[PDB]
Amino acid sequence: LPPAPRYFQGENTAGFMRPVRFEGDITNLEVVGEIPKSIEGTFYRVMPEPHLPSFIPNDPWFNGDGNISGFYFKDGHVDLKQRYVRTEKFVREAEARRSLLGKYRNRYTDLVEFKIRSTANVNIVYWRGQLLALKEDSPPYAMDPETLETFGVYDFDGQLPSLTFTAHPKFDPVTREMVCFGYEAKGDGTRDICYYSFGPDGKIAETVWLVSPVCGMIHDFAVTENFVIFPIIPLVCDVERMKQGGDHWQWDYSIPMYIGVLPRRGAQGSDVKWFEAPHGFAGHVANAFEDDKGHIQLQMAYAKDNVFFWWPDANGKGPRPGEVEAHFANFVLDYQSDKLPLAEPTYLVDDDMEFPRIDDRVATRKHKHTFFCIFDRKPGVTDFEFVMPRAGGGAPMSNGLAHLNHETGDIQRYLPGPRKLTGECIFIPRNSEAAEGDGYVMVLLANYEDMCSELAVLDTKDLTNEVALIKLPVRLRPGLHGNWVDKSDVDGHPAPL
Amino acid sequence: LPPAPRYFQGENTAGFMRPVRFEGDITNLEVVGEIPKSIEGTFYRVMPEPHLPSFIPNDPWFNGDGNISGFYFKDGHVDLKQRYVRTEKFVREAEARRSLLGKYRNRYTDLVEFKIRSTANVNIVYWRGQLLALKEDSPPYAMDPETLETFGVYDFDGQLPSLTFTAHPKFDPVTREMVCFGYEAKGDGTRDICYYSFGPDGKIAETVWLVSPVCGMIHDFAVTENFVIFPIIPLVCDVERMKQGGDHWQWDYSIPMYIGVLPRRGAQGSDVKWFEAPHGFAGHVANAFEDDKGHIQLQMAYAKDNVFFWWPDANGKGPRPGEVEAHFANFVLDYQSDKLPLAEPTYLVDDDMEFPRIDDRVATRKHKHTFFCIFDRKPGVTDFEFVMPRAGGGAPMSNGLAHLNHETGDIQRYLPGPRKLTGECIFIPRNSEAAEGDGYVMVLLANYEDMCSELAVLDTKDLTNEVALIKLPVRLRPGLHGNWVDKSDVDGHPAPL
Ligand SMILES: [Cl-]
Ligand SMILES: [Cl-]
Ligand SMILES: [Fe+2]
Ligand SMILES: [Fe+2]
Repeated sequence: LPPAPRYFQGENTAGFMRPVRFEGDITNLEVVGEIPKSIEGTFYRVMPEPHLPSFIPNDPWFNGDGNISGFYFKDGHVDLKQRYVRTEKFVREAEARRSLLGKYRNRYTDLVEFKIRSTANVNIVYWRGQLLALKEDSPPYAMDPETLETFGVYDFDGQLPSLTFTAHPKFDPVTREMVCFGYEAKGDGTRDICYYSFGPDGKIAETVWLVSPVCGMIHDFAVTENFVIFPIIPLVCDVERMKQGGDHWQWDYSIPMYIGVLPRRGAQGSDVKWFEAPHGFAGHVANAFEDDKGHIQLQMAYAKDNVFFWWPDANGKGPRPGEVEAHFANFVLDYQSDKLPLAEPTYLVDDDMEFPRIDDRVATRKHKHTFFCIFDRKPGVTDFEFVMPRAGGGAPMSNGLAHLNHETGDIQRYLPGPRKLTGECIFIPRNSEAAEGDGYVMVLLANYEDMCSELAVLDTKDLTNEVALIKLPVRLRPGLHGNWVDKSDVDGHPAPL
Repeated sequence: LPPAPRYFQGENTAGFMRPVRFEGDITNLEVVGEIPKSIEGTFYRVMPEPHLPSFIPNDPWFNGDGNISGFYFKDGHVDLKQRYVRTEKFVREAEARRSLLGKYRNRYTDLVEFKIRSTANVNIVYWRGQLLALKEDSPPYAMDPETLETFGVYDFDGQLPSLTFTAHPKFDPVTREMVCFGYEAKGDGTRDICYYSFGPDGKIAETVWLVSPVCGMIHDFAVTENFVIFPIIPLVCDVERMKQGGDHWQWDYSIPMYIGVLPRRGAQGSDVKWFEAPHGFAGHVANAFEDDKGHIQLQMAYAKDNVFFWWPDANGKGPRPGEVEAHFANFVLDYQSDKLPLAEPTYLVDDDMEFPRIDDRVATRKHKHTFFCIFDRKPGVTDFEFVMPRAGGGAPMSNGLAHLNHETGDIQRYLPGPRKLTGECIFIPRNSEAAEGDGYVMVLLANYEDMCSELAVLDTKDLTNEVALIKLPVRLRPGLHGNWVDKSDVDGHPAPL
């Protein structure tokens, strides 16, 4: 077999990116300032964190074993519980004490045959008393919200119709449905999209099979009262390339950014309309809604080039690190229109941004608040001379949060400081009676000065000021998505506005 | 109640001394070099590590909750398990989410009444299939060697005759007895010493009550074939001072360093002879043995002033930090002599030293190898300009290990580097046929450059060279004592030579 390294090497595991790989508990975290005593619930987040050194040199960040953090809040006290998802990969590599899974989404490079290749490392959501650890090439892994025990690969009582489950399901705050899909839904390189939903009782509702015009990456999607929307990243899969040891994904400069629109209820596959947006990168969806005219307003991060630059086109053509900016775009779609080409979107702010969150009490409906990561290159905001040598590589950089009020157009910016970077934030309603976007924001900080992580608590009344700074004595590696589960919500999801 | 701080403050919890307070697992630790594949067993060590900020300002290092590390070795792979001892203090403070136990060994400063005040933070030994977590003011806490679960306070099947159990019991490699004592054995300020032993079947053998000439600290003791030896540190307890909120311990410049000698088997309390060594500090015992003439050779660290300078005399007189050196002393004692005063000891090396270990296969018998911590002020050995600002306070410093061959007088020195310090080492016999002092030495390093801990593996053939350096991504706070439990030893202790 290819030799197993016994320590981490390369930029993707250097400095703040060095795996810690700890599982367990740190109770009664140190707090500077004061955590509001009324906050009760759990912040769950997932990070890719390789458990064993890869036999693949410069293995991408996206290929690391999913490690779940829970921050349990009550009466102004907070405890950390941390545990790896027991994926097939994790368990078999732990048994062998060496890496066995090969390149990102390329089973032809694996040293043994895997049934499930999930690292379960992208999102961690709450559904019917379980956590679901998500990776878009796989079904979810079900976990205990209290102990972070892994129950195992989850098939929704045998109802899961798809080999794949999106990392970005939407929770309808009115119907209490989980709205889902999977792409490559019949295996590697398939153009099959399976759109499916679960009612609050756990019974499957929608199941529609449709066909993508290309085998393109559909990372995120949008849900409105009457439509589901599938934006396709112009990364394209060729299985014959994979069989020769090549990348699952390859940029295609020659195709539009396709945006599929399907009726949400009772549709057949042929009802999808593949609208054609100007060529670009489909970032994360903030939210979508139908306006008075019945037009879909799709608000999402949008770049004009390949954000995933490490997967360039067939001729190795693509941007360099830190070159590509994504902007907060609004696309207008009319399902009734027979005109497939779409106009350039309007932009809601100027900031280089990503990781948009809304008040999920208005998810699938008109929202007027968005919280998002920003990356400001303006001199002094980040001390790059100090941070870059300590940062390692492979992960996106955010040096603040912004709150956009969509009605007033007012923007507040949180800057943690010149030697700190942020992850994706969560929003917490102040209480069950709170107005949209009124309450608390939490975000994990990388402190390059201490080489420690911190959890910031902000009040939406003034996003510039930390109400509390929770000081971890370890690093939590830069991660991906996370969610708030409020103690006052019996089903784990907030009540509609 | 006195207010509970919500973050650590003061020098004793700054820099490398900042509590981490993690419990759980890090498997498959990163290794530079190669762990010898034949090493099979577990290195257990204990550190004081406050679980909650103290309401006592500048609480000494010795007062922190005991946290147990196990390093489990097999086939050149190593896993860390880490867990706090569930002392009465730990459990009640965890339930309250605040500190309740007050000053070191002063129950009159506690915010609630404790039955047991142990932090179980000084030593961690193996006895008849359990770990015993030791603190000289208390009985042991019994723990599971595999899971580090705490069973609870241990009374040896109801046989424990003493309120107190030394942190330095001796294991007779021939008789397989655990030889023990406790001082202040009938409560705070009592001069009662209880000498007691357990046979390998767990049955109590010796129990002798004797009387100390002063209520002095007896931290360590020595055992030979026919004698047990009690060196008294001139720190003295006055319970009336403690009732007013004063220190348990106060230096007395006016007394000798008493060295009690008692027949090991069948003695009465009145058989003890209190020899009087020149005034000084009784450090850790390397080992004691009877020579041809039946004279006790007692080899131990010995200083001429108060090493525990934070507990000065009645007028606040004593040394400053880093002023007092301890030296590797040999005392000669003849139980038959009626002459109480003892000559100044001979010194085996010139190094400022402590934490002596021998090959425990010759414990209580003639030894010819000692491994010990050294602190070398020779310019360049430690980069003090870099280290001191990052070190915090309250813990002793060691910047190397030395191996003394007692026959040849040859000394090898291990220097981890100018920005690293060491803990107490362990010795591992190469195999059951190995000569005395032949095998492996392990020692935990504090790396002030990375602010991480490392576990060094040395071969006794050349102590100057690391065979392996195990790289922890977290800090293990400077700790106290530790022990090797070899897989090849059914009772957890090595076979006699
Ligand atoms: Cl599990
Ligand atoms: Cl326990
Ligand atoms: Fe995502
Ligand atoms: Fe000791």
